[PDB]
Amino acid sequence: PVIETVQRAAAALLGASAAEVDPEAHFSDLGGDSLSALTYSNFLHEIFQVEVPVSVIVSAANNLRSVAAHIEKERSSDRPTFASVHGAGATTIRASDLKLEKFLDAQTLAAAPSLPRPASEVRTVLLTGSNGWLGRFLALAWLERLVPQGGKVVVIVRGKDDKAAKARLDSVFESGDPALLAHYEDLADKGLEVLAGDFSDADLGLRKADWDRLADEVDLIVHSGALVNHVLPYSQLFGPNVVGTAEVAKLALTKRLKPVTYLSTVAVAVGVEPSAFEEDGDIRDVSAVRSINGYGNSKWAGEVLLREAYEHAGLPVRVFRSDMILAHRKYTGQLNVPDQFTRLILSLLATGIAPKSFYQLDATGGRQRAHYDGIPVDFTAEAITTLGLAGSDGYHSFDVFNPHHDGVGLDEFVDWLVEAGHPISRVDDYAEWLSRFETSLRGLPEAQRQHSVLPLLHAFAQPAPAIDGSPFQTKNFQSSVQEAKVGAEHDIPHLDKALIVKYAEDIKQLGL
Repeated sequence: PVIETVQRAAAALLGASAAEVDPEAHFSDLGGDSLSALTYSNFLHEIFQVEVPVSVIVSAANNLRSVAAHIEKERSSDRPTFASVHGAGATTIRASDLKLEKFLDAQTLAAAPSLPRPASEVRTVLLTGSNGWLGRFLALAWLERLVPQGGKVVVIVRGKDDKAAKARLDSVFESGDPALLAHYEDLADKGLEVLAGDFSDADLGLRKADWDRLADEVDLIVHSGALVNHVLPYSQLFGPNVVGTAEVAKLALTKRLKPVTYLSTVAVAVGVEPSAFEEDGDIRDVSAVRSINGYGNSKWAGEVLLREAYEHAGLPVRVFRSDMILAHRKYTGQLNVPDQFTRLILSLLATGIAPKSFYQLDATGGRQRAHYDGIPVDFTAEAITTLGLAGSDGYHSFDVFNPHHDGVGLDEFVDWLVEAGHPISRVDDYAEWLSRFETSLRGLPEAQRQHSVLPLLHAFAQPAPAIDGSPFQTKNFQSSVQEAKVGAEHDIPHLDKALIVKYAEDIKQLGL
């Protein structure tokens, strides 16, 4: 009796009794997370002989009863799947597999070439991933533009129902900053529609009525959503990142053509040297066979399908590859809490110790010039929204990285926290710092320790190479930002002291 096993497995896994784990509970509410969710997925897989993807277990849409329902269904009973596309238990994937024939119904494909062209005036945007870190500012940038022209922004969010989904959205904007909140509520009242859904599912997990309406009403689609996780295998990422990208394309190839903005990552550059990676090349020509880093490959496969859709039907695409997306420069408490950078700043303040340098020292033991490659999200959202609006034709890809040869890297960040009075001690020798720093992290209260850089300490094993600028190419993005005159900078910004200082305050204020 499936539900009873689901429960008992959960109890075992999470250190509860079976009485504490009622069917209406969510895996997350018992202390579940991505790590334990993987363990759970394999355990249930082995017992029932069916796929139980991590994404089923962690959706805010799914209690344990839903996970059990899924097992039942799959046990008896149809969408694209890793085996239907790549071959069952394959160990390589290849670009020649990722063909639209295998993701979409033939009828949709037959009609797409002769579909009406994109609307010349964008009045209603559909956005995925709006409760995500980047997505929330993409939503807010579209709202600031469209609401004053009486336009609309429709958003898809995971949740049990529309009101639940709306509530998940609302609370990402409650971050200790009243100004942000007033701003969001005001714009949201006027121009936001929130629908519960799931892009890994049929018709994006919506009611047929709303899918048929969006297919008619929507002028432009921004696909910011994905399962963003650097440990899961490709096969757990396939559903969200690949089939997800394809269900979005289905909407974009129905009733009339709809430009897609697609968020991606530098991780797609698997076994190619930075210097050899074309920012605006054909992505299918870049390691066209790959072994099974599943994040990178899942995002790549997404790109490839969109490329196939442009080749088939002339769907306008813009791809934006973006990795270290730092804190908002204006709204307080707004920062991506789980990201490596946040964790690091958190960790330096908690321990109060930093190395002379995070980077290779020189010949004589001295600090060298280095650069940290990230962009604040306020600019990133503005840039993406602006260049995405303008992409009504063709296919173009953009590396949203910070390319400046400015000498602004982690050592300047530490100097700046010190200049602003935070008590951080500088330790001359790196390997000493490293073992002291691990000691000091282990001594931390459990709440802090989990937020800190302690899980990812492998990545501070060595001092980083002392490198200015970025080795990947960024001229398409840099030159477009320049031409479009985005921001006060009319260029990619430089990371400044005001921002680093803001991170320490945002961290105090969120109570880490």
